[PDB]
Amino acid sequence: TEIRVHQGDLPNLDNYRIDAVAVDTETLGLQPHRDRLCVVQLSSGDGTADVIQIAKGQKSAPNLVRLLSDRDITKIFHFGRFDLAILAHTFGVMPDVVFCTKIASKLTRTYTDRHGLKEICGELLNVNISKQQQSSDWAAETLSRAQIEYAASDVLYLHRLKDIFEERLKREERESVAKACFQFLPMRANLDLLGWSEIDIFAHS
Amino acid sequence: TEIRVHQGDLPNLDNYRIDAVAVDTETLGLQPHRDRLCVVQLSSGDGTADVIQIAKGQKSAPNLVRLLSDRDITKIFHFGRFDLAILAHTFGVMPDVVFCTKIASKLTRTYTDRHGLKEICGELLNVNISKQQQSSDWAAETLSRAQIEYAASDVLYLHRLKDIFEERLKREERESVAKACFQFLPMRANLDLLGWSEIDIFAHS
Amino acid sequence: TEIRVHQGDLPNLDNYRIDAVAVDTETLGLQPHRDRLCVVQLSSGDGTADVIQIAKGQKSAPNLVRLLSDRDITKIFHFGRFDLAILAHTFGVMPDVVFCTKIASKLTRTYTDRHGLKEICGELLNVNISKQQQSSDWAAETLSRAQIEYAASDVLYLHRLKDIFEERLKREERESVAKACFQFLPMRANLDLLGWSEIDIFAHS
Amino acid sequence: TEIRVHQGDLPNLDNYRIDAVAVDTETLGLQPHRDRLCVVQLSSGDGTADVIQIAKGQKSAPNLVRLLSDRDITKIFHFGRFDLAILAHTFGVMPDVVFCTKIASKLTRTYTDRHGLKEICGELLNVNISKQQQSSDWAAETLSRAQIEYAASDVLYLHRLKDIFEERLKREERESVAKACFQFLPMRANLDLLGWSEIDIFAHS
Amino acid sequence: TEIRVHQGDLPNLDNYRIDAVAVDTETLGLQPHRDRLCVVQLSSGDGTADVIQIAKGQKSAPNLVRLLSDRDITKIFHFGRFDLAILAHTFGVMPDVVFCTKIASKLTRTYTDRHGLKEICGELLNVNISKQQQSSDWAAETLSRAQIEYAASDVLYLHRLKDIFEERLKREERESVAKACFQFLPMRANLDLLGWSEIDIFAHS
Amino acid sequence: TEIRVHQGDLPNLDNYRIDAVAVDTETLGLQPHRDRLCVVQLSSGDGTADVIQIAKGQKSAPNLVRLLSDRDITKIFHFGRFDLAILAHTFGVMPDVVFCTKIASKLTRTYTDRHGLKEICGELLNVNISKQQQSSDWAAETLSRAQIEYAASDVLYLHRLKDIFEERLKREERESVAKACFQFLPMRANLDLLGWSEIDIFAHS
Amino acid sequence: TEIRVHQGDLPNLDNYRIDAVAVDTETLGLQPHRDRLCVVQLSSGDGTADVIQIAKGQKSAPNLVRLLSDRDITKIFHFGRFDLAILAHTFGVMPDVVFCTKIASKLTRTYTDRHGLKEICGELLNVNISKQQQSSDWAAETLSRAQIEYAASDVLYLHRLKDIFEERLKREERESVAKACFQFLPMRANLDLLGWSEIDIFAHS
Amino acid sequence: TEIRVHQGDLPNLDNYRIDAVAVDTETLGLQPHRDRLCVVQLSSGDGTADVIQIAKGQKSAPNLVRLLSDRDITKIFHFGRFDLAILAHTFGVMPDVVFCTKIASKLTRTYTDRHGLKEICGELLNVNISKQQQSSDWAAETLSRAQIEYAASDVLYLHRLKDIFEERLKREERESVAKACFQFLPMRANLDLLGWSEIDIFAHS
Repeated sequence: TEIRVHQGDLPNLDNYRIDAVAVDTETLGLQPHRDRLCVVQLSSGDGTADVIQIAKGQKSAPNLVRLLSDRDITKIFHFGRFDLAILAHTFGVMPDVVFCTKIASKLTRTYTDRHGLKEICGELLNVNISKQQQSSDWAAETLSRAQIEYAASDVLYLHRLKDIFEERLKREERESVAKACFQFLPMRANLDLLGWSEIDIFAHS
Repeated sequence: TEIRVHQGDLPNLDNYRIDAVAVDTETLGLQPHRDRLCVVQLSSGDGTADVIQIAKGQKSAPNLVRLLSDRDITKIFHFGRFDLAILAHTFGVMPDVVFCTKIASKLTRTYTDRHGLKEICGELLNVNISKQQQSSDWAAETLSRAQIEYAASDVLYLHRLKDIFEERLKREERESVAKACFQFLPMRANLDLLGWSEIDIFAHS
Repeated sequence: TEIRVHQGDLPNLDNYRIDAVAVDTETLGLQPHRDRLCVVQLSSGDGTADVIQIAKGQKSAPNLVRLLSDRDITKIFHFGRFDLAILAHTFGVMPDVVFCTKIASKLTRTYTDRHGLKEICGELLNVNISKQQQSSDWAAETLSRAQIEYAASDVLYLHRLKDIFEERLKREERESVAKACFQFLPMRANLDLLGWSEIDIFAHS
Repeated sequence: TEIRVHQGDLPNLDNYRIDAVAVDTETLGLQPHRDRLCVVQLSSGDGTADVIQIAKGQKSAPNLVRLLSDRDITKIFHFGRFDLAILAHTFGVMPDVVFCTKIASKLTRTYTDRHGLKEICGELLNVNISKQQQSSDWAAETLSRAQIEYAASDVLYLHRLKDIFEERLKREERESVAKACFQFLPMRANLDLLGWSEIDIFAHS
Repeated sequence: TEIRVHQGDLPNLDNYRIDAVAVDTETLGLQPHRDRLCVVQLSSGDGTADVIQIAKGQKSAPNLVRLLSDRDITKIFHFGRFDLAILAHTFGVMPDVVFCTKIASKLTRTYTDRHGLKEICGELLNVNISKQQQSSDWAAETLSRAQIEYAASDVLYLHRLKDIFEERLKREERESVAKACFQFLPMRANLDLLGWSEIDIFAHS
Repeated sequence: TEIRVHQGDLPNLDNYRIDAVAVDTETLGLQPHRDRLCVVQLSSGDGTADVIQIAKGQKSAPNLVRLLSDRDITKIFHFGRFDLAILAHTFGVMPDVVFCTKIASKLTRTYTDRHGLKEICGELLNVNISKQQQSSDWAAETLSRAQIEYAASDVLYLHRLKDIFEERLKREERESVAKACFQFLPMRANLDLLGWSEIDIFAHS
Repeated sequence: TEIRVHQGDLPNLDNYRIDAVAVDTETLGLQPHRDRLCVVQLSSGDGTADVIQIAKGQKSAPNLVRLLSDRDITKIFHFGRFDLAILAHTFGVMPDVVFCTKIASKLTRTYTDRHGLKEICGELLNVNISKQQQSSDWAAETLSRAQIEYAASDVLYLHRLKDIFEERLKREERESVAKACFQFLPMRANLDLLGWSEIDIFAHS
Repeated sequence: TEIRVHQGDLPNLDNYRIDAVAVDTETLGLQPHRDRLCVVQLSSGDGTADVIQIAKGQKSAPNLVRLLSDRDITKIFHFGRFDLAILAHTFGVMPDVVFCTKIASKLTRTYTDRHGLKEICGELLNVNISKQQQSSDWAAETLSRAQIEYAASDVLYLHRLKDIFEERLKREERESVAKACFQFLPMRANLDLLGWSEIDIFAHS
């Protein structure tokens, strides 16, 4: 698999004149106010991925942010609630046309309680993603080959999953439910940034 | 307080040519598939309320449902997640222009964890609502005077609360957050009806 | 209220030529193998009750047991699961025609989670039963007047509750459900005696 | 093992002129109101099984339902509480002559807390059933061979288990307990359908 | 009530030529290695009590310790597990002839789960002990009158309770059980001092 | 009690040429990044208090901050962990000479688990502080008299408590422990601001 | 390993003229009132064991009970709390000279929380006992060879463990603690039989 | 790896004229008042370690304690909270210049919740430490070779970890936070010895 690694930003958008882009991030942790964005991964849905190393304190990534802002391109995430939050916190732009494979899984794979990406990829595509056990320093100046391949594996399959989940949503007649959930997801991420990250805002208590 | 009690439906909408109506319901319990709708309460925001007794098996209430469907009239609820669900389950129409005082409380009264209607009314209006201790059979053919007065007390103050909460949302710059939450709330209620009532669809686990 | 106190057994069944008898017990505790039966209370549903003091080691009560065995007389309990167990353990006869006001409450009073006798009597009859706070030695040779009146208060109202609950079960169309639950209740009590008292035999886990 | 796969219904009952039939189901999930019935499995207790694919929205299966309604044929389930519920919800007929291997296990295998079918089959028959790890889409138009073999494995052994459990129940003198539990089990399933699925109706709290 | 307050020790044992003495302590807290003994209370079972203030660092109290060591005198405690530990830690002598009203309560008052001294005194003697709400500095050089009266109230009734509990233990045939528990109690307290205070040494896990 | 209310800052430090000042704050909630500082209260330890209303977005309070920065003046807090965090977040200055009455209580009042200010004031001074039940909008442009008196009551007694706690710490020989805890407390508050507010940094897990 | 299997009782005590005998039991479960004794295992501490099959309803085993009653022979158990209870319930004789390897482990192996027999044997003797995974019907008329070998493995090592634990108890100066615990253990088992099996009789709550 | 084993103390400090020494301990358990110190391990950071066996009741180790007291030498621990406590309890000297790799991990490895030494060594150095499964008697007169090698493995890598953690702390600008935590750590250990081992002294509750 060809994986192109960049520092700071894409050189151009020549590879991303497409209707949907798979997006994932890596960070120093789960708390956007403390743990900085370190890597952004992109895929056109083909056998190739782009891995963009983000520098400490970097405030701008014009080509990437241009992609994130383009309303004609659906951004595909797995658990986009986090990625949307960290992207908006880092670059100041909240994507508003999104698809999340975890929400889709929760709306269609009702026969299981395991909705992680590994199980979804195994069941839906019979593709085995091997997830590294040890954790690592994603802020390292030079990423290892194993890190680069792991980071790319998280975006290589989101297009195929989106196609299958759209088929399942049509079959079970939940398309409008999913559309409304995806439409609200950016606001849920913003609520996380504003300080309600531990609160289900719709719960009775 | 004048409380007009009706069977089945409003006689007409002469008292409800207004921009916002306060709405509440009473039922036989928390599970819409098992526990039928028994009472609907309405208020124009003046010192009067309408209390509509709903018959067992009643499928239609044309004047009430006409009010619920009118997109030019905001329906004010406290914890509308439930009322929207039971109304849609009973009459087949989901309101789509709503305001919920509990979400507004969670977005503005950040200095407390008590968001029930009694505490909100006490703090914001210095009005003491006394909530009956014993529970009762809301399906009784004839409601008692105490029941009627209790049922009316749940709608008499929602307009004043909405005004105050709108002031607080403007002050703390959370108007667009609240608008998005209210816009999603009917879908959250529909999700409850479809079988996800115990699931936070946006949670990681 | 006339309360007749007896030692060991009823003198005869002259007061119990009726279709249903209210029954309750008092013991030294919740574990029938350790905590002996001390008092049995009976009512014809009129303003009078019979309170029968049971001696330590007593194995027989022929008139009482004759009443308990009579299939033409429904025995009314509140939470009969316990009373049936202790009666069968003490006298060797398991009643098989029973009505339980707690099961009926759980099948009809779906708008509350409080199913104790005090709350039921308060809501359904507006009768205030005052339940003694201190506990006492029901094995005392001579019961106090306060003890006798408290013991009688537990049977004085079960007939009126049964009538109301039967009305509610008919209204909500749950008569056959209740009948099947009451038909199984003696076996549930026997299961308690055999060693499954802490196990829901129908649960998945 | 010969496994015959059918769409909608058995062609006839020529293979089921027997005293007991093993029954299992597969669905889209644990909630009968949301998750439709997808597969029904049957066995005569011989080395063969029938696997019936049920179509979306299918309301009738006359030969299967005729079998389910025949009071002279005992239906053997493992955890029939669920299967009875989904069968009654889908086809409108509640079987009333049943045997459940999980209740029997809880009444006889008192030396363990593991009552799943795999452990029971391993202990009682020394037969290793391998249970697929990944979950799958039982609503797929064409089931895979692995799915068909897995589905059949759930009914192939219930007759042998019933014979052994009947021996154990006789040995430990619990036959009447089991008979009463099996007699009540269809009502427990109906209670699940009516809205008490999360409630132990016999518990004190 | 006459309460004699002493510093360090009894002047003599003229008032304690008796078969049983009621004993209680007060300390700076629940951890004997950190929280020093501040007060010791004694009663002959008559209407009078002795309250002995213990100085910081005091290692000896010859008359008191002589009383504690006398095998012909039963020491009555309520929850002696603690008092025995703190007494042995402070003065180096573990009493070995003891009676504990809490163990006796747990062995006889099987109809309740509330075994504190206030509830026991209320039920068994109809005597109301009022327990101060605020806590206080028992190490103060001069105890207040309210403190002295509260401290005395903890020993004034233990003789009457012991008499009643002995009657109950005889009635329910648990005398040898209680005797063995009381015989082991000093070792349980020693185990607490040695480092097993949070461990039930007889539990499976 | 004279309570002087100011907007933004003290006019001068003429009343605060002293060795120790009692400090408390009020905010819109428990999360400094979301919930702004609304009120600061100060006391010289005399019968008077200063209540300073802080404006939204206010970044500077030179006289107050001069007081907070003066190393010759001990700042007395109750649960200073929070107040230090919100003060440093709002004005950018972390006090480094502090005394906390809650840590002192935990180090000396070892005979209780209730360390709130109300219980401490009740026990140590026999002064009854009445804490308002309803919560309120501390960001209101004009505070009510009840709010002002409540806010002042939180600082009026900290000097007397500090004197008593210093006596207790000397008596129990814990002065160096307390000094080290107070010396570390500002870093604990900074850790809260940096993102470890839910983590005990010294715990094993 | 020679394992002699008997029905009902030892033929004689020719092999048990010794100072200590290792004892274990097997039953149908953890509840002595429901789950009958099925097997008793004995060892002289040599490489041989005796396995005695106990018949249903058997009330007497004179040679075995003679051994159990002999005060000159210490009975070694692992978790004797259970075995003592089931032996006394079945044959009516409570041994009163016992040693328990689990209590000894809890008193000496303070560096671990795993006190099961497998871990103890592994650590102290470097002997690997393999514990069967599947459970089985110990009431079977004929035990399998695997069952017999497993049952014997539970007694073959208790003598060696007792020797090591006695060395450890002497080294850490806990001999009198252990002696008192072992002296109380039969009463703890009796308390289990009387109805306090779920209660720590010495706990504060 | 050369591991030198000593009884009681180092012969001299010829190998420890260095700026930092890695320190670890082994004991009989987690409670310093009950469980004695058995082994002390030291390393200069080279490929060699010193393992010092401590005798029961040993009160002095002049060369070791001289090393522990030398303010010019940083003592490196992993979870020094425990080691500092046991060292101070045993020899009476509390080190006051320390570095803890667990606190450093919690301050830098924010992308994981696993902070044990094995995971840290695996991630940061790609060195596999194999941790024995069975526990053992560290008080044995003669330690086994496996024990000696295991004990040495706990100190061989702390220097390399300290270097990496110092790099990470500089990179993420947390040096002053770590310095303050390390400065407070000896007082936290002393608090453990004084009786607050189960209390987070800085928590609100």
